[PDB]
Amino acid sequence: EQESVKEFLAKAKEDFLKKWETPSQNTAQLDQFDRIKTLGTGSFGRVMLVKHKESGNHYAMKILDKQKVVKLKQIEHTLNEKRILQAVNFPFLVKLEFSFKDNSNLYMVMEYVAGGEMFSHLRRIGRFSEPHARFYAAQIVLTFEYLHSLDLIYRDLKPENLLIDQQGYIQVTDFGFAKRVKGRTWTLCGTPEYLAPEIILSKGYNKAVDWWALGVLIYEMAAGYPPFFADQPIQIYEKIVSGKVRFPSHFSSDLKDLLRNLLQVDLTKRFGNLPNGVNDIKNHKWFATTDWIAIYQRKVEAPFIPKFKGPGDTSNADDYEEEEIRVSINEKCGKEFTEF
Amino acid sequence: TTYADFIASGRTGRRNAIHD
Ligand SMILES: Nc1ncnc2c1ncn2[C@@H]1O[C@H](COP(=O)(O)OP(=O)(O)O)[C@@H](O)[C@H]1O
Repeated sequence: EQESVKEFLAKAKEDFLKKWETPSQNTAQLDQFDRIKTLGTGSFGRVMLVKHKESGNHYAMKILDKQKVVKLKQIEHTLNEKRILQAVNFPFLVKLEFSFKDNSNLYMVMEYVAGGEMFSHLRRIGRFSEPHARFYAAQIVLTFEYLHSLDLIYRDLKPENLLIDQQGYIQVTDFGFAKRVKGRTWTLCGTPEYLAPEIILSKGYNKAVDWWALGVLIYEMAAGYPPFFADQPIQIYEKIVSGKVRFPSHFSSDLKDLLRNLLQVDLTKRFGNLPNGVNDIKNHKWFATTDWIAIYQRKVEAPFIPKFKGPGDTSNADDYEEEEIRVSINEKCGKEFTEF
Repeated sequence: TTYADFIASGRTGRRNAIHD
C-alpha cells in the first residue's frame, strides 16, 4: 500500500536522474517571443511576462543578466537553478518550459501561473485559518518529500515563493538556492526569517533546514506574522538562535506541538530529519484531517480560488519601468555558462 | 500587540533572500 509511494519515487528518481545527467539546453530563442510586461525587477533577477509567438501561449520569462550573476558570485547557484529545474517534475513545481541564452543574458522560460503570490493574499487576509494553513502546508510537505528524495535542498521557502494557481493549489518557484548534495553544505542563503539556526551559526547543514522553514512558514500562515522578526536582519538572527517561540492565543494545541518540533534547534529531535522520516510530520495530529493522496491528485476542494481574469494582463499586480533587454554584439561569459 | 508591532516594522513587504 505505502509501497505505492515507495515505488513512486524510484520511478521518479530514474526519471529525474536521466535528465540531471543529460540536461536539456538552448531550446528556444528570444525572437520567438513578444515581451508583455515586467512582473518584477531584482538585484540580478527579472521576470517579464511574455506571449509565445507561434502558439499564443503565455510564459513567465525569467531574464538574468550574465555579468550581474557573476558579480554577485551566483554562477554555481545560477547553474544549479537551471540544472535542477529542467529535471524535476511535480504537481506543485512550476514547470520550466524553455531555456536558452545569448550574448548578454540567460533565459529560463517559466510556466506562467495566474493565481497570486500567496504573500499578498496572506497579508491581505491577515492570516489563514488552521484548516487552510494545513491545505497549502500539506502540498509543501509533499513537494519536499519529492525534492529531498532527489537529494535536493530548496533553501528559500517562504510565502513569496509560493504561487496559488487557478485551481487554488500551490506552485513553488524561485529555485535560485536549490542544490543537489548528499553531504552537508555551508553557503549562507535563504531569507532571514526562514533560516534554521545551523545556517546562521554556519555549522554546515542538510535537508533539515527545509523542514525548519516549513515550521516558520506554517507559523507565519496561521499567525499572520513570522515566528521571528525585527527591523534589521541582525536581530532576526538573534531571536532565532535564542530559540524561544511564543504562540498566539488562537493556536490549536495540535499546531503548537507540531510547530514545537519543526522549529527545533536540536537536529536529533526535529521532524523530517529523524529516522521515521517525513511520517513524523505526515502523521502528526495537526495533519489528521489531511488525506495525502487526495492532494497529490489534487482531488481536494481548495479553500481560496483566485478570481483570475484569464490569460495575461488580468488585473492589478504592480508596474515597473519597462527596461529594454539588450544583447551585446559580443558574447559575455562564454566559458562560465557553457553548460547553461 | 505582537500583530501591530509586526505591522509597524518594515519587514512586512516582499522579503529579499540574502546573498549580496
Ligand atoms: N512563473 C510565474 N508565474 C507567475 N508569476 C510569476 C512567476 N514567476 C515569478 N512571478 C512573479 O514575478 C515576481 C518576480 O519578482 P521576484 O522578486 O524576482 O520574485 P522572487 O525573487 O521572490 O522569486 C514574483 O514576485 C511573482 O509575483
